[PDB]
Amino acid sequence: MTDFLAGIRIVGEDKNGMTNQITGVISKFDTNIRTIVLNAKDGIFTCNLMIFVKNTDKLTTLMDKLRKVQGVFTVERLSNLEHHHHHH
Amino acid sequence: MTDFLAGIRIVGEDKNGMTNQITGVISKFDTNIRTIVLNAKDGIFTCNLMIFVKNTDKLTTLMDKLRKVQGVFTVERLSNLEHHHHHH
Repeated sequence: MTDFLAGIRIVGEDKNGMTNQITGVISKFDTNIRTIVLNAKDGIFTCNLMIFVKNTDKLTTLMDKLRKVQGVFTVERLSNLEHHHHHH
Repeated sequence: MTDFLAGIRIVGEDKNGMTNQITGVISKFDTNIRTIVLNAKDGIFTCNLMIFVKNTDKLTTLMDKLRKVQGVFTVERLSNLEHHHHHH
């Protein structure tokens, strides 16, 4: 009701540590991770975070928390989700 | 000096914190996350870890580290991978 499944997408440079620190920061959030897909390809990584929030302001707040990492250049919201029968 | 892309499959009960702690433990490893995919289905969640390891012993050790979690009941190795990693 007040809660909904919110989505985030993080694209940053694939360094020996960034992929670890990024999802680490995510795992220590206030909310519970129901889905997350990070893949480092070619030289960049895209970490798609899926968590439940009480409001949109909560979602925009997480963005700023992720933008604290200098290695990341894109922190964006996922309006259209990948959540349906058969996920891969 | 060997090093291969090792995959791991973790299935545990979707609890208030498990999904967070599980990937949080993963970030603590001596290896860089190349791909991580966590998703909950029906009261359960499956997290797939994709990382690099020098030796198969280094990989079996990661299992034992993940198997320390009471909320998890399956910790397996992903042999058949969709990771077409080549040069053109």
